[PDB]
Amino acid sequence: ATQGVFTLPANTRFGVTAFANSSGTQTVNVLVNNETAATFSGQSTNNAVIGTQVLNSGSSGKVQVQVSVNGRPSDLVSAQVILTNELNFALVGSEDGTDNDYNDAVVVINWPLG
Amino acid sequence: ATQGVFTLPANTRFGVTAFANSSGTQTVNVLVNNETAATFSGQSTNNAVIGTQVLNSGSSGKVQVQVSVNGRPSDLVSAQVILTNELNFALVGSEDGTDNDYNDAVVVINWPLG
Amino acid sequence: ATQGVFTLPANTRFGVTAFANSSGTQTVNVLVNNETAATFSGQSTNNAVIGTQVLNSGSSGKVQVQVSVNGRPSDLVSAQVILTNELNFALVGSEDGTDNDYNDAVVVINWPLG
Amino acid sequence: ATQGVFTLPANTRFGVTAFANSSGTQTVNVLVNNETAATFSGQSTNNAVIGTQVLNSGSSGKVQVQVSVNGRPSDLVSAQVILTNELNFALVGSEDGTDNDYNDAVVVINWPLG
Ligand SMILES: C[C@@H]1O[C@H](NC(=O)c2ccc(-c3cccc(CN)c3)o2)[C@@H](O)[C@H](O)[C@@H]1O
Ligand SMILES: C[C@@H]1O[C@H](NC(=O)c2ccc3[nH]ccc3c2)[C@@H](O)[C@H](O)[C@@H]1O
Ligand SMILES: C[C@@H]1O[C@H](NC(=O)c2ccc3[nH]ccc3c2)[C@@H](O)[C@H](O)[C@@H]1O
Ligand SMILES: C[C@@H]1O[C@H](NC(=O)c2ccc3[nH]ccc3c2)[C@@H](O)[C@H](O)[C@@H]1O
Ligand SMILES: [Ca+2]
Ligand SMILES: [Ca+2]
Ligand SMILES: [Ca+2]
Ligand SMILES: [Ca+2]
Ligand SMILES: [Ca+2]
Ligand SMILES: [Ca+2]
Ligand SMILES: [Ca+2]
Ligand SMILES: [Ca+2]
Repeated sequence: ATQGVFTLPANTRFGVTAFANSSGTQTVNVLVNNETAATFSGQSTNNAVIGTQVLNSGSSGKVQVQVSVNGRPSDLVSAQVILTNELNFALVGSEDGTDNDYNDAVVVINWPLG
Repeated sequence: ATQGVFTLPANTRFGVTAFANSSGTQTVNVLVNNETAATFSGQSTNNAVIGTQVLNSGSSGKVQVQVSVNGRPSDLVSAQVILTNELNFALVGSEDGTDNDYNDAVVVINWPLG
Repeated sequence: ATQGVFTLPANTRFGVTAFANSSGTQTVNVLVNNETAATFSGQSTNNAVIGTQVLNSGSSGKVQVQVSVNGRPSDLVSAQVILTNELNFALVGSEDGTDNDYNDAVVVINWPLG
Repeated sequence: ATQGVFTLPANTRFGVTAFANSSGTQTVNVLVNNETAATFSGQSTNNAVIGTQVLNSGSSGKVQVQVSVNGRPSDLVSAQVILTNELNFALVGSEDGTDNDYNDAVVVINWPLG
């Protein structure tokens, strides 16, 4: 199944935050309407926040997270969870290796903001 | 029901990261084994990361998030989600007012690290 | 925070299914647009499926679950999770006593159908 | 990433329930310790329950859901959600075709029971 693709309400502000947990340099690209809107890179085995940003879902509401290491796309796992019918998290894990910890880059999208 | 309380595997590193979305300064306490292990304070209406840290679950595995604003405990909402039977997210939202956006302080706990 | 309330897409079929795990007789009411649309009852300590039904979310998409035992409202916990940006589960747990297993009545709402 | 695999505590009673939403006849196998512990089949486009059972996680704690149609394994999606640090849901969706609704067989695993 496709992973790392989320439909937000249109014209909604959201946060996106990436964490790194690998010997490999993570490249995290965040697309909105199929266009890169944020990019983060870094290497950490201590959960560094390699980037955080605030974006708007725009007219399409389409948000995609891609994770690659040195040009190689990592395997993605994702889901969306909603608490009290209001608070939204879109979650991504990624595996760049063989150990299957799926934490090599971890991306969390949150909304609403404000 | 109790919210903001999570049982992690014992003696395991985990990340904890807080965001603010409120006109009021947020005070986030992270307890491990019923004792303060980290404290974050900050103010934003645009999802600023007011703190991030790496902690150890220690012998109890017991992690509790509390959020207070001007000394009043905020109402919490929480859950844990596990992806590919491996990647763990413990999620917290908080409400300090009347609008019920539950994003006033948003707390994400992630494990494993590394 | 409010629990057991979910906004579904409007005018969409969904499944609602209740399970019992208590010595108490569970009564589960499912409201659509603030009116009772389904009522399930039963007693089991072995996860009986006391009811399952297909409903339509109607014009508001508002679905609410309430649980009671002998007229006493149970305390509810809930969340929604979405898999591969398509497959939706709205989940309810309920507590009628003092052990805090929150499984006394368990309700699962699923969509899409078909 | 692997999907439909869950680690339960050892020797834990759990509910598993399956629904069908396809023209294809679903076969759902639930493995415990890599051995078939329950098999369900049915066909519905209206979310009919095609199986429900109570099983034991046994010494391994290893639970796997497999879905096939006409001898062909369906593509799975899965996640685990924990409410109030106590109530567990292990959720499975499956796709047997080309529409990507991932509801062809929907499987819910819940614990604790009792
Ligand atoms: C921007 C909005 O900020 C709201 N919070 C408050 O308004 C708040 C936090 C503390 C206080 C506060 C303290 C002391 C005296 C007073 C009364 N003047 C008030 O107000 C959020 O709930 C909302 O979702 C929005 O993000
Ligand atoms: C420290 C360990 O790092 C592993 N990743 C690596 O070892 C790794 C992955 C991709 C790479 N591309 C270039 C060098 C390189 C190295 C991770 O997959 C593993 O989970 C763990 O975090
Ligand atoms: C077997 C146990 O049953 C408990 N519930 C009860 O024993 C219970 C709760 C409410 C009641 N109202 C009238 C009779 C009655 C009995 C549950 O709360 C507990 O989790 C466990 O399932
Ligand atoms: C009614 C529709 O049925 C679809 N499935 C099928 O039409 C389907 C899938 C696999 C099959 N193998 C043999 C016959 C056969 C038929 C489903 O994939 C689709 O989502 C929808 O529920
Ligand atoms: Ca890895
Ligand atoms: Ca790693
Ligand atoms: Ca608020
Ligand atoms: Ca707010
Ligand atoms: Ca109980
Ligand atoms: Ca019970
Ligand atoms: Ca299908
Ligand atoms: Ca289908």
